[PDB]
Amino acid sequence: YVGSKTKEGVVHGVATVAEKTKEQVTNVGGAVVTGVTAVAQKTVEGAGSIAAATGFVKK
Amino acid sequence: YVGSKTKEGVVHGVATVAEKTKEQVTNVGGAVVTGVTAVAQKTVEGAGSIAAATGFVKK
Amino acid sequence: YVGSKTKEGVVHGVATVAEKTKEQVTNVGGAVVTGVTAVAQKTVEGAGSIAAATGFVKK
Amino acid sequence: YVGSKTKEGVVHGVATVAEKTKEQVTNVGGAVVTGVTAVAQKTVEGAGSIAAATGFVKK
Amino acid sequence: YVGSKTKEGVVHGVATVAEKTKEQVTNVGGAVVTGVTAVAQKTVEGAGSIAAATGFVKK
Amino acid sequence: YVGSKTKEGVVHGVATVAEKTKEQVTNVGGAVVTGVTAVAQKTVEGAGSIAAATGFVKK
Amino acid sequence: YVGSKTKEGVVHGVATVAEKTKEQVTNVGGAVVTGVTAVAQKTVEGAGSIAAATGFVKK
Amino acid sequence: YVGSKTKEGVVHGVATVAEKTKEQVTNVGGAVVTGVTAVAQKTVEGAGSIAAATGFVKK
Amino acid sequence: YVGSKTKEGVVHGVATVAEKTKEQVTNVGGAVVTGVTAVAQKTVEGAGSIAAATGFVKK
Amino acid sequence: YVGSKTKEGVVHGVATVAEKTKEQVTNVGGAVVTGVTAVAQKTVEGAGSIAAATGFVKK
Repeated sequence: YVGSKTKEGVVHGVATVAEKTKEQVTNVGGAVVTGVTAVAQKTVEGAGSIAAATGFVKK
Repeated sequence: YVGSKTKEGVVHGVATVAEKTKEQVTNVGGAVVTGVTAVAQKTVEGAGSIAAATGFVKK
Repeated sequence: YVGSKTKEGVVHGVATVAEKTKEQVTNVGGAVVTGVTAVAQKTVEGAGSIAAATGFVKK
Repeated sequence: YVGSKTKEGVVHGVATVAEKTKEQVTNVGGAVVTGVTAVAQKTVEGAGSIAAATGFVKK
Repeated sequence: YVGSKTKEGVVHGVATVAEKTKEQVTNVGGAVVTGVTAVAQKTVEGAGSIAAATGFVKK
Repeated sequence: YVGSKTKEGVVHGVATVAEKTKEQVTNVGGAVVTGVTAVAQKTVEGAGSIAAATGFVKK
Repeated sequence: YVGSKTKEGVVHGVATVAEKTKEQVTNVGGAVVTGVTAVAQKTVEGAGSIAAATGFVKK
Repeated sequence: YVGSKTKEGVVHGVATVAEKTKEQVTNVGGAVVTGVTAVAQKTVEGAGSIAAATGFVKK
Repeated sequence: YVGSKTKEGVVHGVATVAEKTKEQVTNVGGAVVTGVTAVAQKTVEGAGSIAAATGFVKK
Repeated sequence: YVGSKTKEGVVHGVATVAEKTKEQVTNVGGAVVTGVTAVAQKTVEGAGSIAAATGFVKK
């Protein structure tokens, strides 16, 4: 017998509740990111980014 | 016998509830990202990005 | 016997409820992304992006 | 015996409920994306993008 | 017998509740990131970043 | 103006998911009740009972 | 103006997920009740009972 | 203006997750009640009982 | 202006997670009650009881 | 202006997590009650009891 269970980058038992949650954003140049719940990813090469915000990259 | 279970980049047991949740965004140049729940991905090459916001890339 | 179960980039047990959830967006140049629930993807080459917002790329 | 189950980029058990959910968008140049629920894809080459918004690419 | 369970970059038993939680952001150039709950990822090469904010990278 | 909204005995926003849920019952005299999800009733006189089990009423 | 909202015996925002949940019952005289999720009722006279189990009422 | 909101016997924002939860009951005379989640009721006269178990009432 | 909000016997913001929770009951005469989560009721006359267990009432 | 908020017998912000919690009961006459989480009730007359266990009331 051989058994090799293996999980990587996983999110499984999640329960969320929200009520009467007002929210307001006002962007005037640049970036905004809000409310990123229960995500998972796996990337082998390249950059792996979750909810990343940059302002204007000017050159 | 051989058994090799393997999961990568997974989101499975998820339950969410929201009620009377007002929300308001006002973009005037740039970027906004909001409300990204329960996502998963797997990318082998290239950049893997989830809910990423940049302002104007000017050159 | 050999058995090799393998899942990658999966989202399966998901239940969501929302009620009386007002929402308002006002874009005046740039980009907005909102409400991206329960998605999954797998990309082998190239960039893999989920709910990504850039303002005007000007050159 | 050999059995090789394999799923990639899958979304299967999903149940969503929404009620009296008003929503309003006002684009005046640029892009808006809203409400992208329960999607899955697999792309082998090329970029794979789900709910991506750019403003005017001007050159 | 051999069994090699192995999990890396995992978030599984999570329950969150929020109520009457007002929030307000006002970006005027630069970047804002807010509300990043219960995420996990695994990246083998490249930089792995979760909820990272830079202002305008100017050159 | 008069407005009198009134609800009694109501169940409305409900989403359930179940998978690979084996179940087995073996009654040999008496009663069994199982799996009673999302029900509502209103009774003005008489007894109101939901998922009630008695063994043999012998006299 | 008059407005009299009134709810009694209500269950509305509910989301449940269950997976690989084996279950087994073995009654040999008497009663069993199992799995009674998200129910509501209103009874004005008479007894109101939800998921009540008695063994044999013998006389 | 008059407004009289009034709720009695209510259960509304509920999210539950369960996985690989084995369960086994063995009644041999008497009563068993198990798993009574998220219920609400309102009874004006008569006894109001939720998940009540008696053995054999013998006389 | 008059406003009289009033709630009685209410359970609203609830999130529960359980995993690999084995359970076993063995009744041989008498009563068992188990697992009564997130319930609410209101009774005006009569006895109000939640998850009450008596053995055999013999006379 | 008059405002008279009033809550009685309420349980609202609750989040519970349990994992690999084995449990075993063995009743051989009498009563057992176990696991009564997050309940609320209001009773005006009559006795109000939550998770009460008596053995055989014999006369």
